[PDB]
Amino acid sequence: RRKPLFYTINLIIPCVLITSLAILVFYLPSDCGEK
Repeated sequence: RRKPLFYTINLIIPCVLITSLAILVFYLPSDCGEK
């Protein structure tokens, strides 16, 4: 492991961004309790 806060940059940024966008669309954390 490298220095604290974020280890090896094995495409972690794009992975996190894609995951975030997916969950955002997939889960849809909208301020409404219809789901």
